[PDB]
Amino acid sequence: PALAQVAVFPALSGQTLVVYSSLDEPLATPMIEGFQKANPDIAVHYEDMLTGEIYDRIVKETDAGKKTADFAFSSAMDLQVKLSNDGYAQRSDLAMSARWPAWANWRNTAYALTFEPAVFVYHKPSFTTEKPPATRAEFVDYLERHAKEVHGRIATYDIERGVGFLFMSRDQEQFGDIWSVIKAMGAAGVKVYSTSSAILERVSDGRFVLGYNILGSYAADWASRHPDVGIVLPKDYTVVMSRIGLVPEAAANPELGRRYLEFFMSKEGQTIMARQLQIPAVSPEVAGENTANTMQAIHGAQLRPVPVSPGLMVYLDQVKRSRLIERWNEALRS
Ligand SMILES: [Mg+2]
Repeated sequence: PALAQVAVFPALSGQTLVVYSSLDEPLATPMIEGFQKANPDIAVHYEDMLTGEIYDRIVKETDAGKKTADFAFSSAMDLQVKLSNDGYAQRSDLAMSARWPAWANWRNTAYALTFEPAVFVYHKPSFTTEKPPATRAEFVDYLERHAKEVHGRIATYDIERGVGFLFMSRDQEQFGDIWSVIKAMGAAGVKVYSTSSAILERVSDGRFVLGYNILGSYAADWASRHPDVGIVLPKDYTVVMSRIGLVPEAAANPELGRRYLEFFMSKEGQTIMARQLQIPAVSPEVAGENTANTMQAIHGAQLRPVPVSPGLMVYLDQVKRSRLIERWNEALRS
């Protein structure tokens, strides 16, 4: 089945915006509240769903001649650019469009809105006589040196079930020998999940000792409430994604969709992300440590972000996508 956690926010004043988003609802709530305070006559129908489902649903609904979401917001950058390339989005010519960083804008249609790293997470109580691995080489070595302790107690994204796939496809482009890492994880009996939150809950209470390619923003959110979750930005390289927002062609209320997009692009909206949600901002109007500018300044070539402006060519086609997934299953089982 196709799943969604739906949350409906009535107009503050006493028109409903429909959002399909992969941003976990509790972290989304401050953005929703900010939008609603700015727009007291707008109800918000927020559907929290997997990135692959955002894609599938928009394609299915649009193809069916039906209406679809007014705003699609997804960490599966490739699937968002594909929708936009195949005619499932519509152009949004807005206030901040021309000044939006060029890398973060495909044809005033798909906009990259955040700057979020894929990180290691660890159970702090489990790393008391040795510090956790900080590179992929160290990760593999740790797994080997602690074969029995780690076995079935590490986790990563099930790339078959979209941000996981993105991160793997980027790992393959940096790291020639990513497959040694995948193989090592399979020998350690790696468990795979569709969400960072599932992995974070299990690392938090020590069921798992390590997670790989976890969303750093979510990890920082967890760690702020659960002191036993530690985070390592990998020192060999750190893949960075950006959540992409667009207004579907078949939006019932494209105007409300564009309003929400404008809010997400605004100084106010981007400051809520940076300052409240531990999601680093892309807006050239926002200063501070939780920004793409400062992160690039501090970390440099360690960071491996993904550009939007070249379009679909940056990303793997459907058949190569399928091939990479069967290779990944092949490595985890070898
Ligand atoms: Mg999510």
